[PDB]
Amino acid sequence: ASTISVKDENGTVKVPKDAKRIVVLEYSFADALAALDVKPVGIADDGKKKRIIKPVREKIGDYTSVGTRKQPNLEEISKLKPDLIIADSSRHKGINKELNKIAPTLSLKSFDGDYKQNINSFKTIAKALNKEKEGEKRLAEHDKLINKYKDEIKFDRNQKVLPAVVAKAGLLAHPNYSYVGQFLNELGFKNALSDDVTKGLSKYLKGPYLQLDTEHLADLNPERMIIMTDHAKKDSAEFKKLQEDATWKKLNAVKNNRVDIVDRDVWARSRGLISSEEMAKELVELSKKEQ
Ligand SMILES: O=C(O)C[C@@](O)(CC(=O)NCCC[C@@H](NC(=O)C[C@@](O)(CC(=O)O)C(=O)O)C(=O)O)C(=O)O
Ligand SMILES: [Fe+3]
Repeated sequence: ASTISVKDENGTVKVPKDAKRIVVLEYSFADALAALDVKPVGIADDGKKKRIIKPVREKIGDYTSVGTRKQPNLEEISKLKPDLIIADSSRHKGINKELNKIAPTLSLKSFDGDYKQNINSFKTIAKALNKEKEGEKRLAEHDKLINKYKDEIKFDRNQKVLPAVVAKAGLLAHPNYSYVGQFLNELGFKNALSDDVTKGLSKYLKGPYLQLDTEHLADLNPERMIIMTDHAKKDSAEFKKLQEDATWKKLNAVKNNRVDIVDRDVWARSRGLISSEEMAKELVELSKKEQ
């Protein structure tokens, strides 16, 4: 019974050459398999089918939920009798021993990976499935599309951008080395959170993100903000108090109509080829709206 050796975040994994039925524990891995014409048999979808971005969700069709990404249901994983499990190298360290009793398990970056690392995980998945050629073709198409959208995005790249989610009193900002920050850099944007800026705000770190109160937002005063919220809504209680705040109203991005509220599932959680294409496409559209 022969195998393909690949490297994951824990070292070598021997993936059976007959691996066809695969459980995935992050959204990006579901996107990877859909791109390769493989339908996962189980997905940790948080009990929320709509968190799987629509084109991916529609290509995959029916699957079995294995619960939350934080705490996947190992009983449900075991019941599926998968050939292979694809787990997140940050979220799933604690369950790794248990997963490997169920099936060969790949531990790959998603949750703590940037844009290029999530691309690296896709390549590892393609190799593991004996679909290296198909993966190369798909990535060439992806890169061509991203570059086409880059060229179609009309925004002035000298307007520095702050990507963030809403938290506490202020914003929880994604710095320049995050998934979203790096993807914005790939599209030619300049992150307002430069290395020096982030260094001078580091006492505000909460894990990899920076907690910015309105005082610190005012000091940074980015020309442009991209605010990722559930359902791309702007009327949540947290966001409301922020939007009604006096320092908020004086911000350059606010005064000049350069704050865009975008979908958190697509922009922050998906981390796939389709979702990044959609994020770039959305920036094109936003840039072409009446000035
Ligand atoms: O989930 C992702 O893949 C990406 C990302 O974590 C990126 C991000 O910016 N996170 C900031 C979260 C701050 C927010 N917390 C939550 O909502 C919890 C959680 O994040 C948990 C999870 O993921 O285990 C959740 O999704 O339910 C709070 O307490 O204010 C995200 O959720 O956007
Ligand atoms: Fe999250």
